Amino acid sequence: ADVVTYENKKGNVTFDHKAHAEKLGCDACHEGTPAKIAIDKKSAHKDACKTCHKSNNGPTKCGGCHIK
Ligand code: HEC
Ligand code: HEC
Ligand code: HEC
Repeated sequence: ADVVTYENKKGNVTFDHKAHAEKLGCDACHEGTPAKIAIDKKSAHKDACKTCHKSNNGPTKCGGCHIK
């Protein structure tokens, strides 16, 4: 899709898949080939979502992703 969300317990995490794609390229997330990714709590918080954004914008605590 162009937008997805992980409907997680906290507050659903929107991700403008398309946006990230056209803004960045593809490489950004899908090096070899896309076959899903399945970015969970661990991945997301560790080194996927909540690593990239550091140098781009400052979501300090939360809210950045979880719409809650
Ligand atoms: C990181 C911010 C991403 C960018 C940039 C792109 N994609 Fe992506 N993609 C990403 C995630 C986290 C997911 C998985 C969602 C899940 O359910 O696990 C995906 C998924 C895809 C898929 C699979 C869709 C499906 O029906 O399962 C495809 C085919 C895909 N992505 C392709 C794709 C392309 C072509 C992009 C660059 C041009 C692109 N993605 C960017 C994360 C990210
Ligand atoms: C984007 C950079 C994020 C920010 C900002 C925060 N979180 Fe997050 N979180 C994110 C994703 C993509 C996911 C995936 C959902 C999953 O469970 O795999 C998560 C997940 C969590 C979870 C687990 C929720 C569940 O349903 O089990 C927790 C407990 C969580 N996140 C907490 C949390 C808090 C407290 C934040 C501020 C400190 C926060 N998240 C920010 C993406 C992002
Ligand atoms: C680094 C290449 C990125 C990865 C990997 C992820 N995101 Fe991202 N995100 C990135 C940028 C450059 C931006 C800002 C775009 C702009 O126009 O300036 C964003 C923005 C978001 C947003 C909005 C946050 C805001 O500042 O308003 C969301 C909701 C978001 N990103 C979610 C998200 C998730 C959950 C990711 C892991 C699956 C993720 N992003 C990865 C760059 C990058």
